[PDB]
This record gives sequence, structure tokens and C-alpha cells, in this order.
Amino acid sequence: GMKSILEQLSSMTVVVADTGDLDSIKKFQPRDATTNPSLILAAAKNPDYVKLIDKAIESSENTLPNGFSEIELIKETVDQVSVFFGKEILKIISGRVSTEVDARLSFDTEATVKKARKLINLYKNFGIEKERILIKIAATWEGIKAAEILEKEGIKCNLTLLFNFCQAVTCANANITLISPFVGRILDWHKAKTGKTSFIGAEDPGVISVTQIYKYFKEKGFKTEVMGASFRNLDEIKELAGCDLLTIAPKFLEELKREKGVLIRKLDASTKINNSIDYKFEEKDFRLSMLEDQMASEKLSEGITGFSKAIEELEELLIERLSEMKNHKLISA
Ligand SMILES: [Cl-]
Ligand SMILES: [Cl-]
Ligand SMILES: [Cl-]
Ligand code: NA
Ligand code: NA
Ligand code: NA
Ligand code: NA
Ligand code: NA
Ligand code: NA
Repeated sequence: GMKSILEQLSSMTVVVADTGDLDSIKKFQPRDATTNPSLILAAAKNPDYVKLIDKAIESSENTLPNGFSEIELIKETVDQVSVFFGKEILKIISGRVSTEVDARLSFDTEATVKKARKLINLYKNFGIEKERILIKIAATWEGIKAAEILEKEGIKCNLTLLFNFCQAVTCANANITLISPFVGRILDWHKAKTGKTSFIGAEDPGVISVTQIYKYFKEKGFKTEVMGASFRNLDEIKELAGCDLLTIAPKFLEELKREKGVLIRKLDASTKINNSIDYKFEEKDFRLSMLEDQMASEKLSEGITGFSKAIEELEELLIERLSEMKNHKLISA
């Protein structure tokens, strides 16, 4: 001591800087980070990292059967470039890289499982073992089912677009490695629905939900890690002090380090042995509970759409790079 709020928090929670690009990963050195379409779009703007994009195109060209089409090339490249960038992240960070599974497959268990397997085998081909990877999947019924299958073969999953207790419990019962609820998106939905201008501290509906999920998971002895993410304000983070992980904007990290005073570990549950109900949500109950939760079903649907938009934009960028690559060869001696 004296102990900053950040130092207190770090004694209770694995704190990870929220990063969306490689420069920020290098700067902040987060324990965990993510390869996804948006990070790669960001990198395309960088004269260093864009070369790694062109390399994925070249590698995909080498990989495919003779006579491949441009469509087949772009598809294969989307896979390879995601892995190239994940390997680049693993050279910087000490922990795990979340690897986004194409969100367009979010309602297809078999396709999600097959894509995860493909990405894991690509990582293996490039010298990276599966324990360094989290396969990141939207928490639809089908995505959780795919993760259930994957976990059984030792492929660790991060279940994201996770908004309610129903989704959390379904993941826990399926032995999912990690869930990443987006707290600030839950807050946003309630403000947007009601015109309430704020939900302060413990009243924040995202904080309420993640608090409940954490308490249940620990009391029941579930192994699934809870990573609170996507924060709108610093009070949300403080309310969830003691969560397994919290992904936090660099500016909030700096502010917590500046602050003094007392931070209470609110998320402090441990295993209990008692007669409380063990909740289960089989497919029908899951679907009905989701239907009744307008917040979770809309934020899940919008999130999937947003992920799908960014992967479509990636595909468009790869088409551009291919064109540029061809032009450069034709005009060079
Ligand atoms: Cl669903
Ligand atoms: Cl506002
Ligand atoms: Cl050339
Ligand atoms: Na191939
Ligand atoms: Na992909
Ligand atoms: Na696809
Ligand atoms: Na408080
Ligand atoms: Na913790
Ligand atoms: Na995306």
C-alpha cells in the first residue's frame, strides 16, 4: 500500500484491458485478447499488419485445389487470416486468444462445430495448441449445443452475446469454459425501452444479471468462468468487483489506478451444499424463456447481425487486397 482501487480490484478479479486492435494489444499487454473481423479490418489500415492479410491470401491460394474460384479463395482466406492474427496476438499476450466463429453460422450447430474444428486444426498447423485458444460463439441454443460438443473434445469455448440467467445456466450445465456477458448492452436496452436516463450502481440491470449469474455459478460449484465485458461506466465495473475476469477500457484502468478509497468485493460467493433447486433449461424451456426476455432476444439478434456485418466487411476488404495484389504484379518489373 497505499492500495489504489485498481490494486484492490486486481486482488479480486483478473483485470484485462479491452483492446480491439493489435497496436492496443502491444501497448496494454492484456492477459487475454481476441481475433475477430473488426481487429483485422483495423489492421488493414496499417502498413505493417496489412502484409499479414496479403500473406493469408497467398497461403489460401497455395492451400486450395487447382481450379479454385475467387469465392472459394475468399472463404478460405477468412479462416486463415483469423488464425494468422490470433497467432500474432499469442506472440504478445500470456493468456488465451478468443477466436470468433463466423456469426452467420450462429443457428447451425453442425457448421459451428465444423468451423471450430477447422480453426483449431489451423492453429495446430501453425504450432499453436488448443489450450491457448478460446473458440468464441454466440449463445444461441445451437451455439451452446456446438460448444457442448467442442468442450468434450478439449476445445475451450467463450460463449458471448450472453444476456440472461437462462443462457448462463444452459452454458454452465454444458460445461462451457467461459461466458462473456455484455453488461453495458443490457443497460442500453433498458434506457432505450423506457427513457429512464440512468440506472445507478446496483440498480444497473446488467450488473443485477451478472451478479446473480456469478453467485449461482460459485455456490453450485460450476467451473465456467465469468468475464464481464462491454461497460458503459465505471460504477458497473465496481459493482462486479470479484468477478472471475472483467474486460475494461484502458481509460478506466487509468482512472481506477488514480483513485483511492475502499472497493468492496461484492462478487464473493463460494461453494454451498444445500437443498436449493438445480435449474435446467432443455431446448423448449430455453426457447420459451428467451421468447419472454425481449432484452436478451433482441440484443442476441442485433449482436449476431453486427458480427455478421463485420465479417461481410472483412470479405469485401479481402476482395480489395486480392485486386491490389494482382495490380501490383502487373505494373511491376
Ligand atoms: Cl437461441
Ligand atoms: Cl444516454
Ligand atoms: Cl510483385
Ligand atoms: Na482446401
Ligand atoms: Na471464419
Ligand atoms: Na459463412
Ligand atoms: Na455501491
Ligand atoms: Na476472482
Ligand atoms: Na465480427
